[PDB]
Formats: sequence, structure tokens, C-alpha cells
Amino acid sequence: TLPAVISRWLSSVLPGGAAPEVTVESGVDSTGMSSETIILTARWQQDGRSIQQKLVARVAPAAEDVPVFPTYRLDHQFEVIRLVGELTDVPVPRVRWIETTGDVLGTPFFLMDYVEGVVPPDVMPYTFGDNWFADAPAERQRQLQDATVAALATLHSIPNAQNTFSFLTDTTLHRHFNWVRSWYDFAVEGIGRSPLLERTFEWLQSHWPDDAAAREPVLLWGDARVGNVLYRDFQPVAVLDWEMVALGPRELDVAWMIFAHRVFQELAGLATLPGLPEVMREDDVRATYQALTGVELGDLHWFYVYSGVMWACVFMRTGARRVHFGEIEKPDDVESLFYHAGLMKHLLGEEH
Ligand SMILES: [Ca+2]
Ligand SMILES: [Ca+2]
Ligand SMILES: [Mg+2]
Ligand SMILES: [Mg+2]
Repeated sequence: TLPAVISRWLSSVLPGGAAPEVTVESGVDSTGMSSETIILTARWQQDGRSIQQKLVARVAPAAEDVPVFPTYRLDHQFEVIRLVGELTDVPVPRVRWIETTGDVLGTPFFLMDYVEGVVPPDVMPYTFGDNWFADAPAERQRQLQDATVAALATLHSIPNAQNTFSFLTDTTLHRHFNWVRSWYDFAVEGIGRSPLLERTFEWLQSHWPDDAAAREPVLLWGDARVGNVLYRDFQPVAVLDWEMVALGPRELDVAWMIFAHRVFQELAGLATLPGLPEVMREDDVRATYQALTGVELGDLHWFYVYSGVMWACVFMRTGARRVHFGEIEKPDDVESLFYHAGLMKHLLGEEH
């Protein structure tokens, strides 16, 4: 039915007689689970010749899908991607159509143009080696890193972000914090409580980053990590995955990108692989960001703890989905799924 629906929308935009045909090129990830986005191929006729275009749909998930997040606003995702395209030179897919109602497919979705490129893999994590990024020269890896930090710096430099992105909304960090707490509560419902995360929320509250939270917020990409960027020749050609897009302190995106790589380094170490220890180091990332923006980042410590909580919410949702699909048993202790738990306990033992 998604291909049927896109074919119909194509019939309403292309010349009469184009007779578009739409098929699914890719609707699952490499483990056979439904993917975040679906790649479709559209074929039609124009002046006696075949035209073929790839399109990408993002569809909101239904309850029986075990969604990661408690609510979805695909309309906010679509508008940020559009505005980023308009206001900056950060490469993003061209948006084409949003169906906000859910009356057509069952749930809201939007369509974008396909961008060709490669992503540093999540499956297996790129720190496991045997992939284009891990196997590239150090120089090439650092070019990609620096270009990706540069894209982030550009996003964070959009003027008057609270006005321009007002649909996204005490401080912005306060409101984001309450949303993470709601995400945890949502996840608890599917898999059980984590005493660790509950003590961490208390820690986060009692060591609030007052200065960072008081400064002017910026547009936050959210899941700001190399796995969510398409590259060609080690340069970004599309920044993807705006699900966690927000307004907030710039430290949150920068801490997220650095910590995301540390979670994958930790998984690689558990696999007794050495990983990519020279990639996404805090010192290098802070130097690049600060040289590009002229803005001093607050200490990232709180934001790393905070990122750890959010990764744990993801793992709690992945865990629930895997039991729902019979793939695992509901774990004796949910914290077993948090392989960054030790990373987090060491951070919580520091004094900043
Ligand atoms: Ca542009
Ligand atoms: Ca200590
Ligand atoms: Mg992603
Ligand atoms: Mg996502």
C-alpha cells in the first residue's frame, strides 16, 4: 500500500499518461527488521522514454511496532529538514510531500528525494572494522570527522533559532530533560525499571549545568553521529535522522557525537577488537568546533551522562521490541542491556 499511495500521488503531479509504477527497493535493515525509512523506486514515461527516480519515505510507526518514542511529529521533522536546506549549506535530502493526517496509509509519513552515498555502519558497528570507513587512511577518517563537526557547527550557527524553529517548543534544557524522563517512563512500561537510570536522573537534577542551560539555545540535530550521515569521498552529502531534533544547549549535540563513538568503541572492546581510538576524540572535536564557531563549549561531562541515559532508553526499547518478536526473553535485569553502564558509573564518580 505505500507504493500504491506514492504511485497515486505521482499520478497527481506528473503529466497525464506518465503512468508511474512504484516498487519497494528496501523496507528492512540487514537483520530483516522494518527500517526507519523505506527506499522506493518510481518509474514512468515521458516523451517516449523511461524515467526512473528513487524516493525515500519516512513513516510513523504504529503501537504494534514497539515504537522507540512515546510520540511522533513527522511534521516537525519535515519542516526542520526543509528549513535547514533553505537557510544553510548543510546537505539534506530534498523534501517532497508530507501526509500529516494518517488518513492515507494509517499513520503520517513524508517523502524525500534519494541521495546516493555510504554511511559508517551500525550493523556491525563501524568500530568492528571491515568497512569503508574503518579501513580508510587516518587522514581520510579525520577529513570525514572534521567535515561532520563543520556541518554541526553550521547548524548551530543558524540565527534566532528559537523563533525560526519555534514549533519545536523555564529553559529549553529543562523541557528536554522532562521529555527524557517521559521517554524513560514510556520504556519502563515495556520492560521494567532501571535503578541505575533512576539514580542518574537524580544526579542530573542535582548537578544541573546552570551556565550551559542559561545560554542561547541552538537547533539540535539530536541523533548527531556519523551513522546518520551519507558520505561521498569522505564528505557529507546528506544529514539524516532528525527524529530527536530539538532546541537546546549546543553542548548536547557535541557531547552526543563524541559519546556515540565511545559506546561503539566499548562494543568493539567487548568483541576484543581494538576499534578506532583516534576517531572522535573529545580534544580534537572540541578544538574543531571551537575554531569554526568561535564559541566556547561548557564542560561536556553532564551531557555525556545525559547521553548515556538516552542510549539506555534506546536499549530498553530495542529490548522490548526483541521480546515482542520472541527473539529474546525479558531479561532478569534490564541493566544487562546497557553495555555502556560501566562507562556511565565511571563518569558519575567524577567531580566537575
Ligand atoms: Ca542549502
Ligand atoms: Ca570522585
Ligand atoms: Mg539512526
Ligand atoms: Mg532514528
